[PDB]
Amino acid sequence: GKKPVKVKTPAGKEAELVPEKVWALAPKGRKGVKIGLFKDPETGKYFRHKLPDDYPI
DNA sequence: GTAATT
DNA sequence: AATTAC
Repeated sequence: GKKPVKVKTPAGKEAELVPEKVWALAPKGRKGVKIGLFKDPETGKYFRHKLPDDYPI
């Protein structure tokens, strides 16, 4: 989990954050998505957010 | 619901 | 429970 991602925080804001952890979330038979774990700087809360389909895992 | 992750 | 989207 290295390169920053443009994400929409729960607080409301657009923000360029670096995920703590990234991984692929896909069922058998389907493409699924890539997901990042992030900490909202506005609140310290944790939240998850889709990554672009070519974000490196 | 399913997939992983925490 | 949440993430996405099929």
